[PDB]
Amino acid sequence: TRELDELMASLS
Amino acid sequence: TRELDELMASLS
Amino acid sequence: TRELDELMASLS
Amino acid sequence: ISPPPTANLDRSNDKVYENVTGLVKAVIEMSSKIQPAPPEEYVPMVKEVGLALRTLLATVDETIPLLPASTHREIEMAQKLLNSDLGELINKMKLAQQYVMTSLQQEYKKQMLTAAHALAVDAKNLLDVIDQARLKMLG
Amino acid sequence: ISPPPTANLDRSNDKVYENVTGLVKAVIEMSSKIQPAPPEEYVPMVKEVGLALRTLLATVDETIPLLPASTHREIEMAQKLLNSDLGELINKMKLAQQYVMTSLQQEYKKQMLTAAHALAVDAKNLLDVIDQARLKMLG
Amino acid sequence: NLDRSNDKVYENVTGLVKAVIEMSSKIQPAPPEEYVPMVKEVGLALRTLLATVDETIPLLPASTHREIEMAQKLLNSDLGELINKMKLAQQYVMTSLQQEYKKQMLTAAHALAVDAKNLLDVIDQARLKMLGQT
Repeated sequence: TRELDELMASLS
Repeated sequence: TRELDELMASLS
Repeated sequence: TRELDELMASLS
Repeated sequence: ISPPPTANLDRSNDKVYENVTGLVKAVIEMSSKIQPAPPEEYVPMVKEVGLALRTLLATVDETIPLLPASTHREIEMAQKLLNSDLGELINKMKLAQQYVMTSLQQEYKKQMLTAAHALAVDAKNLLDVIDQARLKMLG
Repeated sequence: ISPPPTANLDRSNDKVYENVTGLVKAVIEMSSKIQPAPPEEYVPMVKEVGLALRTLLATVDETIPLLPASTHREIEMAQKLLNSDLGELINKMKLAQQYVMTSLQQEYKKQMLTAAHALAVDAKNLLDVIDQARLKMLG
Repeated sequence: NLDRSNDKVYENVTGLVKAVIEMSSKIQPAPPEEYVPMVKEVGLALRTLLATVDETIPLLPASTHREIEMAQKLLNSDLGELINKMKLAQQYVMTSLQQEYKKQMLTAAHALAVDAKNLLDVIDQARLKMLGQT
């Protein structure tokens, strides 16, 4: 989920 | 070049 | 092409 | 191509089946909407499909412990596949954002749709693997 | 689908045509050798595709000037579309690298094929645009 | 056939020819105070033209490059011969030789224009080879 949050953070 | 030829023609 | 070369530099 | 989810398993308390259904659905919400909407409207429509996948992944994480050891690999792999499918979708979004009111804006949207349909076909495949996994553990 | 390149243009002095050909061949090569290939092999196969595309883009750059200013926009867009198609091929390639030794090696390899195929098709669409442009210029 | 909408080469050649033309229709009644500036314009138009052609060469088949470079040389030459006669004309102002010098001037200027037109023709043919005409 740490690599998925890299993603969820990309959307700001 | 038809307009440039009006010119080229001016000098004969 | 500078961004394209960031890519071309990625494959070494 | 897989056959319909197996009938020989009770879905009453199958949060994976629910979460997959949720993800498939959030994708379809973007798939049938988005064409119209600008970046003030699909950037979240994605944030959604992204949240619905976070959940699905979270549930599969609580479900793997229980299944045969041997089968945890195909399932972890099926999950990584979903991660990258979302990465595709986000890359196609970031692009359609950088190209608003262009001939390109409509393109990177057809690609967003593509990338999202992938995420959905795979989520259903994830489910399929796990069912084989439960069936194994039962026989 | 588009028709074969127009026959109303001499192709002996066409470097765009030649580079599109060179690019589509590099794609055909990579997709014929890829199934059994390891990272040592297919990474250079993609390198070659990139080189081919760079050459293509350089050549297009040096062509726009001889073309009607009214066409420079569609061509400039077609060019950005290819750069991203390459971008997606490299993404998938790296994933394939990462998952060598795993079940996903073959899945991401299929995705590289898809990426590469999009790039070839788009290189041919670029050619059809530039050809449409040359004809306007020739009146 | 060719669209000249943004053909700077064609635009400059036109300008050089128009300069050679205003100089020509105005030369006989003119003093040196009026025709030196006139030749100076022809020169500015020629310099502008050669600059443009210099930037266009890189986009054309290398097989055409030398024919173009020769046409370019020829033009600088004509400006040379034109400047020469202009000086002679100045020297013999008010003399029985003043007329024969303006006449050679017209001949130099006219040749310049004919040679700029041929350069436009050589360069057009190289664009046709690139654009890929049948």
